[PDB]
Amino acid sequence: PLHPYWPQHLRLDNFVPNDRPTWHILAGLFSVTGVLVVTTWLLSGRTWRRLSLCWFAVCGFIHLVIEGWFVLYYEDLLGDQAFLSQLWKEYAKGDSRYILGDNFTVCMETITACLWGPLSLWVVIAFLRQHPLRFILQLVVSVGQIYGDVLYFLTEHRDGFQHGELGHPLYFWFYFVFMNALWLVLPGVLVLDAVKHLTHAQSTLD
Amino acid sequence: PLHPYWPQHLRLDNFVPNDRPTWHILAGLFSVTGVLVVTTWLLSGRTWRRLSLCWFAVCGFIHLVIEGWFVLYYEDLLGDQAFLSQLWKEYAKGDSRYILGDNFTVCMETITACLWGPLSLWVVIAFLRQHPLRFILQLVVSVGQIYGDVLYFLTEHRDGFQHGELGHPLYFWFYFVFMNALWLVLPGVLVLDAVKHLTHAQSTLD
Ligand SMILES: CCN(CC)CCO[C@H]1CC[C@@]2(C)C(=CC[C@@H]3[C@@H]2CC[C@]2(C)C(=O)CC[C@@H]32)C1
Ligand SMILES: CCN(CC)CCO[C@H]1CC[C@@]2(C)C(=CC[C@@H]3[C@@H]2CC[C@]2(C)C(=O)CC[C@@H]32)C1
Repeated sequence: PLHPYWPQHLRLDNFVPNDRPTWHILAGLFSVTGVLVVTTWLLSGRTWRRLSLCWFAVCGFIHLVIEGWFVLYYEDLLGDQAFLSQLWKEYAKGDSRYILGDNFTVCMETITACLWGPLSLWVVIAFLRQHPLRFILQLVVSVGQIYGDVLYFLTEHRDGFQHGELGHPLYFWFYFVFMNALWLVLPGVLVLDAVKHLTHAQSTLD
Repeated sequence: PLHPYWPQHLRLDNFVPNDRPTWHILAGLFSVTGVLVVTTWLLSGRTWRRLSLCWFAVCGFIHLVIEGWFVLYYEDLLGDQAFLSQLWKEYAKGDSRYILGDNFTVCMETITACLWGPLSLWVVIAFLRQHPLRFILQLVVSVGQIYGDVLYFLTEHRDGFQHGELGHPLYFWFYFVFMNALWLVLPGVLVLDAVKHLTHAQSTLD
């Protein structure tokens, strides 16, 4: 095959295999995410909700930098761009169609980068002073994430999983199903959390 | 041309124009919506927030009946079905591609039928103080509606408004821009409402 993307009849000109190996991307992401998690842990310290703050920092980073990189630089598809573009080519080696610049993928991603990145960072920043809007922002960001991800799954399901090889453990099960299921489940828990707290605050008013 | 739908290269066999004229559909929906608004006003009696309740009842009605009708019967869309199917063909004469059964559109519509419809009825029920959840549900539903509508507009914009004639007063400006813009403007205002109240309720933390 000329390319690993599973709709193998795709004739992808301007396609260049990336010079940096995947372990480069893994090391870079692990290090940067560790730095963010540690720094946010310290800022929160100076119990679980501090972990949620670290989660929101990671989310803001992913939405703003990575997904923003996708929204800005499709369809470039040349590994001469940073390990962000190399990362996107690897994930597109996974199930989803991040090479074609699909209308929905670009639109959904632009919304999450422009809004949920900034709003997640606002969740963590304004959470450090226990501000009334905090549970509202946590709920809004988690609803937007759950909604975008549900549309993501629904669209690729009705498309018959055309994009990306089916059943594959790494590319389909870990990349497509698991991580996205994280953005389904974890903000779901956060939704339940924020709802319980906002309900308690609302019940007091009499 | 054999059909009025504007991607004029569309070769739509199995297309049958419905025998009922557009005034049939417009009168039917206008009357049923009047019935709903009046009955909901009476139920609220038994100021502005009562109008918001009537709005949410109308929203639940549209999401459940009309958009679920589309979600179930977006495949055949032959006017030999009730004035709902002809209603969808009439709207599809406008910009959007509700005849092709676009992969993205149905998915989005499914969500609004399955979630924002029932949740709107829960909003109107819970507003008579049956639960603190009334404002939370209002915020969740309005955020979801705004997200669906923004994705709708963005997706049709990147497509260059291919679907549906540009500039057309009735089909583009009234159907596509104006009506949908309601689900842009009104729930946005409603979000502000809940925020003002929810922030004040969260202000209770002392
Ligand atoms: C969050 C938005 N959702 C839809 C809502 C789209 C998915 O966003 C992806 C963003 C990149 C990233 C983290 C993904 C999982 C596996 C990672 C991949 C980055 C590159 C990695 C590190 C490798 O070299 C092997 C494992 C790969 C998730
Ligand atoms: C919020 C969801 N958004 C997508 C994000 C889709 C909006 O749902 C559509 C539901 C049918 C309806 C109301 C539409 C505009 C013009 C209406 C049309 C129905 C038939 C009408 C009444 C006529 O006979 C003349 C005016 C026509 C809006």
